[PDB]
Amino acid sequence: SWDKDVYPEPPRRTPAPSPQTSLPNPITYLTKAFDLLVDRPVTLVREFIERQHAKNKYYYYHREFRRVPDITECHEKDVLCMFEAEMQWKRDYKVDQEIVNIIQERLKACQQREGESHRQNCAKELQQFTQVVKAYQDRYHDLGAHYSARKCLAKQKQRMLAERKATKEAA
Amino acid sequence: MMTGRQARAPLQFLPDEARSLPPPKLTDPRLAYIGFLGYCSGLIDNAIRRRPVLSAGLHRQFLYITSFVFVGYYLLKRQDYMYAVRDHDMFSYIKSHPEDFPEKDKKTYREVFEEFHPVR
Repeated sequence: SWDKDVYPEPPRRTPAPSPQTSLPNPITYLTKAFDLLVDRPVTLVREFIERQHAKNKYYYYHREFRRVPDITECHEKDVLCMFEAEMQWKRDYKVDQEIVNIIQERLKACQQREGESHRQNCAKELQQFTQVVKAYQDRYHDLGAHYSARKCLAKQKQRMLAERKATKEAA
Repeated sequence: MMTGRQARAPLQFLPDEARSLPPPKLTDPRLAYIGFLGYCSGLIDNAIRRRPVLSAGLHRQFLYITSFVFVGYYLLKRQDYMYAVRDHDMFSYIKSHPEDFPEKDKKTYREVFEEFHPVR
């Protein structure tokens, strides 16, 4: 299964069925027929498949990457270190793209789960989405199709220069 | 460019210093290509005289291949000799004149400044 801390969900609160009439609803009868004719053979087949899988067990692992020095401590026109720095930067870039994807999935899940009170009950998810979108836009936007670590470093240097200059104007 | 280098030992195909270099291997890709050229020339010789191309004149094709491989081996040996001479002269001239080739201060990217041109 998945991890509930990365993908949060509130505990559900299901009301009890308290009917006010005498006509039997077909939903309960159809549900009982559903666990009779459908759920039992499906669960039996899954139990057999799980037994066959428990007969032969093997594992796989999540690949771990150690930290290589980045482009800020790389000599210019020294491809041996810049290649590793650029590979690390591209791996980080893909990881951040999936992080923003996770936050978008959280926001959509919150909206669908809350339904008609989504614009009040999903303030925290919207704030998290705004924060991660702002940081992604300040980190990776307007680079082009030929993006590299040097362009990102130049953009960050220009942003810090602008921030320092704007601080100096208002000091 | 190298006219003054081979001016004290003239008309030498392969000088004594060429014996200090490793000779090309007999399984060299360039030697195989030159042998393939010789075989193609043998096939053309068969073709333009109205002969069976893959059948007639096996001894002639073998002589074509052998002569091409011989000439190509000697030419390759001369080529590697002259490239080695070029490299030796280049390194000697760099070593003899240190003031014309100063070592550059190789800065990292935390000190250098590159202008950012946004694409949008």
